Amino acid sequence: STKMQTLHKLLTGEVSFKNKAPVKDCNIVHQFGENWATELSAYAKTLPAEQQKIIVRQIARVKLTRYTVAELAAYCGDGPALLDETARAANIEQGVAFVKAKGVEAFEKYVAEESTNANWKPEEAKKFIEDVKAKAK
Amino acid sequence: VDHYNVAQDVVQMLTKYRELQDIIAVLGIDELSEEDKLIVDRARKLVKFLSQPFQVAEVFTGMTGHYVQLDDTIDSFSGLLMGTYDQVPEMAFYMVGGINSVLEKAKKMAEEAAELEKMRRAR
Amino acid sequence: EAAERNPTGDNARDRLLKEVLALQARINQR
Amino acid sequence: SKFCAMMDLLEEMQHRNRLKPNEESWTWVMKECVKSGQFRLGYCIQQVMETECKGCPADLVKANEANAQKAKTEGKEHPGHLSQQAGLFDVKVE
Amino acid sequence: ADSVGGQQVQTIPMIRGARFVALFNQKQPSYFMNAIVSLYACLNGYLDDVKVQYVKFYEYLLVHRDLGIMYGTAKNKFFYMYVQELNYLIRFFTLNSPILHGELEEMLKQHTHLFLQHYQSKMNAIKSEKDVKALKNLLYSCKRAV
Amino acid sequence: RADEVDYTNLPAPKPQKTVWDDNIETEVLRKYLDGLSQYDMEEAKYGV
Amino acid sequence: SKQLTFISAGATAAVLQSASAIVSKVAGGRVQTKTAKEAGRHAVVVGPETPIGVHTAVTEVPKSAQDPLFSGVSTVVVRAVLPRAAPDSVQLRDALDVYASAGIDTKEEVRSATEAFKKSAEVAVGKAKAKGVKRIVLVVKQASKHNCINELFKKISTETIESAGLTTEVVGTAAVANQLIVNPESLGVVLLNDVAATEQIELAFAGVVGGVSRVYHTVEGGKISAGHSFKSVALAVAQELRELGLSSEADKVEAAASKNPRAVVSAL
Amino acid sequence: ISGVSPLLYFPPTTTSTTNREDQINKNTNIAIQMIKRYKGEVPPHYTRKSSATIEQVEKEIDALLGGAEKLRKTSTDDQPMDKLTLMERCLRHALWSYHKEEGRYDFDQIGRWVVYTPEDEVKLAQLKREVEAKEKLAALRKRREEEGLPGGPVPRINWPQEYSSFIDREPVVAKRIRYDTLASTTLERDEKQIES
Repeated sequence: STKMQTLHKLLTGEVSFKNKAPVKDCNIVHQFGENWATELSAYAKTLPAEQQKIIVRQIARVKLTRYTVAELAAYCGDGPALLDETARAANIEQGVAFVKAKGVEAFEKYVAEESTNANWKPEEAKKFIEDVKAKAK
Repeated sequence: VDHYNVAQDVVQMLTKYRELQDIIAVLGIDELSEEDKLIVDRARKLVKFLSQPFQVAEVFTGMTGHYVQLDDTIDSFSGLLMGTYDQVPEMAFYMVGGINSVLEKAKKMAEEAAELEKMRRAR
Repeated sequence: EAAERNPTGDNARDRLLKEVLALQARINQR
Repeated sequence: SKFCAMMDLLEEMQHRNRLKPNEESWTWVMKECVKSGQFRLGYCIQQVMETECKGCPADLVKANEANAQKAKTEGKEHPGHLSQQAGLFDVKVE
Repeated sequence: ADSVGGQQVQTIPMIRGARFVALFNQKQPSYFMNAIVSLYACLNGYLDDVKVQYVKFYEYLLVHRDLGIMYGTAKNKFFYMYVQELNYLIRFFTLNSPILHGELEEMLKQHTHLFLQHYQSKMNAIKSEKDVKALKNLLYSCKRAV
Repeated sequence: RADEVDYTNLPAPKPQKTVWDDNIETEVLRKYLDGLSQYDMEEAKYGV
Repeated sequence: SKQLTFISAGATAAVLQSASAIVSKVAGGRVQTKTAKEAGRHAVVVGPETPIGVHTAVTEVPKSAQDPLFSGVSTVVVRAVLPRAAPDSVQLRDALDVYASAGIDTKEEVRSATEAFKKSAEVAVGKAKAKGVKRIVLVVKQASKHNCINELFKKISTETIESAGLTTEVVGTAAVANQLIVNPESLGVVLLNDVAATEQIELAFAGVVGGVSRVYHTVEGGKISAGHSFKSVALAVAQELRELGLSSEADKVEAAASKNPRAVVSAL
Repeated sequence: ISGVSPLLYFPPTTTSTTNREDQINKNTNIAIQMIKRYKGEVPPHYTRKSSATIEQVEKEIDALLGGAEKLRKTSTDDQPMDKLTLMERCLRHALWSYHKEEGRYDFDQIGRWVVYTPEDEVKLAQLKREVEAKEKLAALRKRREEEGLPGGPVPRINWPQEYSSFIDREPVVAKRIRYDTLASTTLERDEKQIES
């Protein structure tokens, strides 16, 4: 109960972090956990409609904030709904350019290292590399 | 760092004055050299400045209490150590707060002394 | 020559010190 | 540091056991200095070998000189902050 | 013991003892090489013209940094302060040995000459309200650093 | 059932001062590189 | 007859061609569309890069184009823009901070920066008074490098706002961006110092709002539209046509932007 | 670095076709403008009362001093000087000051005929270190360009370690972008135009 209450207060902005750090998806995952969104969604059902709507809005805004300011400015210009697809397209274009510039094996190794550092799943990395290769040819 | 250095210098000066008290009581203040004389005077001023009346001591003392700030204390002690207040009368630091109060008391003492000397000369 | 050519609490404390020193000098003169 | 370990061993042998090091030990030390690239320690060991043993190996001396010249050419003759100029009030004493 | 109530006469033993006393002050443990080098310098009199209140700054400059390289007056080959591995060589061979004696003496002479020429002159010339405070802070920082 | 979790506490991200190689270029541009390192540390402590 | 001045500042040829096609199709040829690099009125600037001659960089949350996530939010984000010289020449925002360290005189630069900051503060306080808010939020990057430009901006902005009669709260960049993106309803009027970080934050805010057209106030006196994406450029064109005096065309362009942001030209 | 990032980091590579020549031209323009502002105004033009060349003056001085070589006598530094020695010192000082201002840095002769103060000696040492450092840096950058490595300096950083240490990804991304841009860019200026 205390975890859900603290998460709701933090999302509402009533209570800030100890160091007044920005309320970001990364920090929320670090503190509460990976399934914070799901657990909060389950908990909110025991709250009036207004509180549930506020929880949903805050969760969506946090998911949007998960991106960086530069990425949001570059890709979110046409809307948050299209932001994800724009970011994916930009990343795929960058991968295609890297492949064309520095072969294929080097790109594979670089993508592997990038996924390792970024905590991307092996399946997601394989999907991305296959997609960029298909786009190239 | 300023606080630390000021504290260390104050402790060293007080220790030196304590050591020199014995020589003073045996040979007299005149026997000591000029450097020792300056150290003695500064140490006495520091000792009298360390005194501080308390707001709950009105009945015991009969004077208003004083609240002093850390920065004010450090600055005043640094100045006294450097010698910026050598000409100030020794007693002005007794039962007072900050350097501002010290200077005000010194001004009051000087005015009273001038008035008393004028009256004496008139007599 | 080149250096010459190129170009409040502390003030209150300095003023008070000057006033006290002046008072001491005046009483000495008296 | 292999050099430090070997010097400590030599001190233990000579002082706490009364055993004079032989030329083989000094040659090993000079080889280690050359391999590490410590040309100054190589010079010092060369002087020590000349003083006590019957000279320093020419191959090791030449290797040390080559390493020193390479460092000089590349610009690593001495540290950088030492070359940096600092005034009386500029020294950033930590 | 006799100098309690009388003017002192600056003899070599008194000067060296005062410098040793100033050196003994320290907060953190000192590496054997730096310690022995400083003690040897004070014993042999490279500090006799150095001021007691500035011995700590002198030692800081001699140990943490260097002046021969900075002023382009380097002449030694292997005896340099930044080579911390010379400690075991010093342990093996006494400083009073032909192997290191000359280099050590040359380095000490160079450092002392540079310090007296440049830093101590400025220190003595300091005349201001802020420069004096900065010098005091620097001296204390060196004292509790080395 | 106690000692569960703090929630509102985030450990401070320990910044690491960028280190440059020892070279003549490094000596020439010491001031600029040091300023870049200081800016990096300030950005790390301020978030962005 | 009438002329619309299209300016490109870091914009893509695709977006520029889309804007040209949209304006041509909507207007029908009554108002010509000429391309230039500087203007004071009837001007639309496409691209993240700030154009030349703009001192105020205001943006708001239009009611019509409110995103469902950010429905009902009302905050005015105004960025102060210093005068822009040629790209090769050193910009004022950097000169004012580097010449101070170098010892070079910075009197004319300081005066120009003061004029720009005063104009930006006047616009911000006017917006705050119009909205009825009592306190505005100043945004300054806490970078040690920008220890002079930010100081001057804070001094001038707070002086002007206190003279006007409103309150000022100073903040950095990361925290203010996070607040504006998570809980923007807690901020009424936010002024930003002239920095690339502030520009990027403003662009990100405009994008996350759902696509909006920013307003730039130039030294010549006036308002010019600014966009960076297809939807933002479409909204800018609609606002420009509305200013020219075309209401039906502006409404059609707004509807096309709301419906099909990436292909408004084909949608309408 | 808790939390899966939306995207994987890639080299920005925004300097696809930004020629080092254009970058150097921009740097030269910036330096020219800054130096002009620092200097203020070019000092007013001066008309020579007499026309002569530095080489001609040096030749004349050498010829003049060659006739008195036998007369010239060495002496201790602290002892009083002779007329020949004084003329030699004054003329050489002026000539070498002119040469050093022009750009001919013969430190061997400068330290002899121009250094008379410890301040002068310190300035000479600093100038010599600066000149040697610039020459070595130019040679090293030439070798780097020949090797094909990026002209700009690069720090010694373990980006995987930085990723592991950092929680948020935005500062790390910004740092990587800045350092990659620095590596791609070349910090060189048209010394010809600067000297002109």
